[PDB]
Amino acid sequence: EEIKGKTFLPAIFVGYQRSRAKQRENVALVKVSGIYTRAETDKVLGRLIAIIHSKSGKPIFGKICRPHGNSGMVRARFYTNLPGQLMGHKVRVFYDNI
Amino acid sequence: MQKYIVYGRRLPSEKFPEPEVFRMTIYAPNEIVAKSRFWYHLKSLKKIKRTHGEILDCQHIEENGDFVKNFGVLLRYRSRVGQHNMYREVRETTSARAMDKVYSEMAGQCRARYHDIQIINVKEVADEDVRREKVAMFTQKGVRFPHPCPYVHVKRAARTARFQDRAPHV
Amino acid sequence: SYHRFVEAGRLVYLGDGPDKGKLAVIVDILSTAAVLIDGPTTGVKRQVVSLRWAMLTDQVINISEKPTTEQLKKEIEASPAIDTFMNSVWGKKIQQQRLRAKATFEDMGKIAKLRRERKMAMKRIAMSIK
Amino acid sequence: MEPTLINLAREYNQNMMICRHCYARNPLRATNCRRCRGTNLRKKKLS
Amino acid sequence: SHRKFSCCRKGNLGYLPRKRCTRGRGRCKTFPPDVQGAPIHLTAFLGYKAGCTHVMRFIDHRGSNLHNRQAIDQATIIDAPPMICTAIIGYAKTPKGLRAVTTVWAAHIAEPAMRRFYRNYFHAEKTAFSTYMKKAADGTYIKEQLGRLKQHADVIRIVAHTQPALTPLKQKKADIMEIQVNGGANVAEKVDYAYALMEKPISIKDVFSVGAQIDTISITRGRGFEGVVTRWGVTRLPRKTRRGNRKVACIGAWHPANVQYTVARAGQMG
Amino acid sequence: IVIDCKGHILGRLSAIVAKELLHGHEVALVRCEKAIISGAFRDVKAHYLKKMHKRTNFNHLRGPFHFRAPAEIVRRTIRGMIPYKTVRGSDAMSRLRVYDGIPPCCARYKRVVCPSAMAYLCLRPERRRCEVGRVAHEIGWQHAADVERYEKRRLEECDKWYQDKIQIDKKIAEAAEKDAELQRINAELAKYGY
Amino acid sequence: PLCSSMTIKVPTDVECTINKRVVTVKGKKGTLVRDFSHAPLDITHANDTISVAVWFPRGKRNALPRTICSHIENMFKGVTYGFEYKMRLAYAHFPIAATVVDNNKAIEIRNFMHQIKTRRIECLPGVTIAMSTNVKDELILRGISIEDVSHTAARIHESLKVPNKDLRKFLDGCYVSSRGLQEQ
RNA sequence: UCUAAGCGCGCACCCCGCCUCGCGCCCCGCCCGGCCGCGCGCCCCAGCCCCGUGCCCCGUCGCCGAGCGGCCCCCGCCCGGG
RNA sequence: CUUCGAUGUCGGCUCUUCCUACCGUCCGCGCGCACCGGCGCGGAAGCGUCGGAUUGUUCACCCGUUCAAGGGAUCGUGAGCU
RNA sequence: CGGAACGGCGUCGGCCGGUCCCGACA
Repeated sequence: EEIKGKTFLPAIFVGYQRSRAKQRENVALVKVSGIYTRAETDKVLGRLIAIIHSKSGKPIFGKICRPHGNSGMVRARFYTNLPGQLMGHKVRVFYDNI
Repeated sequence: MQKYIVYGRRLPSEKFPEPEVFRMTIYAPNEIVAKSRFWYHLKSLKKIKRTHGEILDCQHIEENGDFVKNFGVLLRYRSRVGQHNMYREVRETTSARAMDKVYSEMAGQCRARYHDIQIINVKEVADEDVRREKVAMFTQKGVRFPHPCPYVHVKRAARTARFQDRAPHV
Repeated sequence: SYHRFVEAGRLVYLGDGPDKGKLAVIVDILSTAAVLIDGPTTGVKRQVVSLRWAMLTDQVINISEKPTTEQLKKEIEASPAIDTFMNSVWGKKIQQQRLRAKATFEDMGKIAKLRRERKMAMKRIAMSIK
Repeated sequence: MEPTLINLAREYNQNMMICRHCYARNPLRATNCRRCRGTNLRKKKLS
Repeated sequence: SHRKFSCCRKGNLGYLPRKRCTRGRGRCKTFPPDVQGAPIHLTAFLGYKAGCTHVMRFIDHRGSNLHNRQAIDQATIIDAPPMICTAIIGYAKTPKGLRAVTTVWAAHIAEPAMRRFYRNYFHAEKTAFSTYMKKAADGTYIKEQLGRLKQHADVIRIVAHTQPALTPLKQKKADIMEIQVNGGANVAEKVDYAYALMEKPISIKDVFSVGAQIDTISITRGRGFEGVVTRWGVTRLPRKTRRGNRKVACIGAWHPANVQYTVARAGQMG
Repeated sequence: IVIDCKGHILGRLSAIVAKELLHGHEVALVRCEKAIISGAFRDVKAHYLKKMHKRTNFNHLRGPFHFRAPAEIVRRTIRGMIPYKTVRGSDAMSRLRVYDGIPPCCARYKRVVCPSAMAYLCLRPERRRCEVGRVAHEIGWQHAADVERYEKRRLEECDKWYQDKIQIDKKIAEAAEKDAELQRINAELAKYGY
Repeated sequence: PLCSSMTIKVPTDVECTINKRVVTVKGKKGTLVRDFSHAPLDITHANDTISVAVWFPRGKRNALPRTICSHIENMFKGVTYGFEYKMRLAYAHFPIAATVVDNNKAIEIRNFMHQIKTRRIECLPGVTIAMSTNVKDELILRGISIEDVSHTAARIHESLKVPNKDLRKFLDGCYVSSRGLQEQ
């Protein structure tokens, strides 16, 4: 595929950023593993992250924007908001720039 | 928290041509809180309120932090039933931290917040006259005790994400 | 409590707090709750730290009464414990920690690739010896 | 009817104390009955 | 209000649900205790019920009303067709109760026993056990499989085909009732007793000693969907009653607004 | 991932496990008849027997079912912290597998123990803690002895196995003088430090 | 910094080894090991004196050290001499009849208020009962360790209980008397 | 000194067995096939015995074979009598 | 406060569940506890708490018995009855 | 552990006091 040659560091798409009442699907929360402090989520800020859309067989990419929390979770948005079935799948931060 | 010293005078009138400068030392988190305490004391003790007086100056003093000293504090407090007098002795390097310890212990055990306690007097006493028994043990030449909580050295819990191959040994 | 007791001069590793990782000599036992620490060599400015932060290290350095700073530096320099702790395994893991500290995103890409190579080799050695 | 033995048995039985709130046997010199914690109420009965 | 005068909830609740028994006929469910080191004996047998009698007996019961006096008692005769061991079954004590290990059938399954597998015998394939009969009967597969049962399973049982032809029942299809060797000195001794009995007739006289007490388990007689008056023993409501006297007056109170499990209602009485 | 629930507070561990099931990692808890519930036994038993008393009064079957065995206790505990009604939750609860002892698939899986949820560390001495097994045979699990019979077996065989593994494991690093040496300087001690 | 210690010195005859919290004590009568892992104690031995040394004493932690040093003393006293907690059966109109059964490890007591049932007491591990010719109706319970033999005594007084009637008049029963250390 | 540790006992109550139901599950019989995964020391925290690590790559290039585990497949009535 | 475009309305019958501030039984202690009785507690809802005369009776009374505690459930229970 | 008058050698503290190295009839 377009990106079958980037090694990547694992990450898990936990859920849409959502208050106990309102839900915003315009943002998505990726908990990048290997990150346990908010300050260290800066080392990954702005990188391409791709989800393996089960139905398409094609990766829907997206980019990290801002740290979301003290624990280390980061907010990122994608080319089209994730369907919701894809929730809990594996998202990959590509180690390589492209 | 910062051990300010506050100087103030009553506003000058014709009948009392000059007031007397009255100085108090108030331990408070920030200078603005400190001035409220300097006036509340001078209202109860010398019948002069804030509107009728000008705070001449507020002065932050920073003590030496390099050496440990045994601080005894006399602190009046308010319980649900009423007012009581107390003497709590703590050991801390700077009089601000000794005050901090008193305001977390008398607030932690005696459930009175800063606003209800009037510090009758803070003093640094020598080892020979220390009265409370807790300051008495660590007053010794060499005090050897095992670590109180070696258990708390498991802060690695978040790092390991609770997936360590074997249980840690303390 | 059979060894490694909080006392005067025990070299300690401040696990948590703005000083993370730094190893400093304990100077005065302020209270059972909190103990004075000051490491002239490892640039830990003297401060009172809660005992919880300190992680006791077996090496204990001889100290004079209430050394403050000027005396402590000469004592730290004279004591062989500061070098010896690093020589022991926890000291070398402490040093491995120092290297893992300056992590860069690009570096992680070089590390993960090397890590996969070790894992694949481990199955290969396992295949070789039955 | 026995002599020295009925004295030992009395110590095991007649000798003791009973707190009114707890209604339970307590040691002879105890300040407070274990069940009726802290009460001073006490008494024993005899033949 | 409340119950006013106090009565009892008629009918033991343990026996609920009162339904047509799904099991084909009486099933053991629980077998007597093992008691290792006991005389090696078999625990159970299957029979078919027959008519009752009126036997007269002498009661030597010390300190009794009828001590040393003639009395008559009532007994039910049961035909005991002699059974034949058709197979040995093992059970291993396991975290989930009993899980079975290596059941072994006999070299030749009995002709009535074969009939059990098929719903009809004449109009059927009759192919069951075809591989097994060829597989065994050389006395090798039987021996190794029995050895597996002895090594990995503590509890041993005898599958027994009962013969229906000897009795007047038109069943004609053997029923299989499991029996358990109990009291064997060690696991090995029980299996060897069963193998000797493999394909061998056992009569009840061997299974149950005279004058012992035994338990009778059977699908009880029924009368069809019955009214509450017999199904649960509720008292008949007063003669003058619209919609009929025979029925429970109130099936629940308003606040527990549903019918409670214990409330009496019509059900299969048998 | 397989967790030796020996020594982990049923409560502390169950929180950490629900989050990973919601993160789709599929975790199986083994030795879950060895969880320590905090509190005295004569008291941690009362609150459970209260939760076996609460049963629907119209028909006990329609209302809450209560599971006496320890494996289904640590599943019911972790169920409260999973949206089981929702389909995200239904898959997550399914992903969890609970085994008392280590009977089949888990007998060979690598085992990870959580330090944060570990009871020995988590509670102060003198808190008083009861193993789920002591509660289990008290509320009504009849196979506690039928679990001791499998668990004792596994350890005895494992000990001979460990002795055998010692030899093969020693032979592993005797031959670690090959490419494994080159990648180590290149990574482990290259200041990468990993 | 605070600690509670009650240094107890091992007698020259007795030998004790403390591994973890478990202490093996041997002397003349026999070897008794007690598990003391029920509490925090730095039970360091050393020298010729065991030390209990509890650390950071809170309210309960002050009690543990003395109790576990008094207990360790009971282990030493028991191995050199043994505690002979003897008892005396007391009867009124109906005399109590006692029989040693299993080679001095068991007792059967009957005719307590002419009660048809015969009471049976089995001795705990490490104790033996003996009928005594020294006094009428005196039973001697002799044991290696106090906990094992004293607890035998607790069962005997309890087994012989008058069911009803006021205890002061109806005082029939066996009762422990001398707690002295002499017979094994 | 009845409790603080430790320990003996102890309610027509409770819980369990026995007893009624049973989702599922299992061993054989018929049949004997298909399919997926690759991962094991234990014990103990007041001896914690040299600790305070490790993994951190499930496609990322891993999937052979075995050994271990799982998954799947089955298996009529009508018709008479009770 | 809720129901007047109506929640059928006292008791009895009948039937199920609960509650405990326990009347007898079960349990250990206390007494002005010799015994037998009686009494005072604390745990305990497993079980029993009836048959009748008069009145619609909820009561109330009386007679007898293996001596007989109170209550709740829309004053439980009218497309269950009367 | 909705909630009192009362109790609690339960546990950490404080206040006002007397003793006792003429070591708490020897």
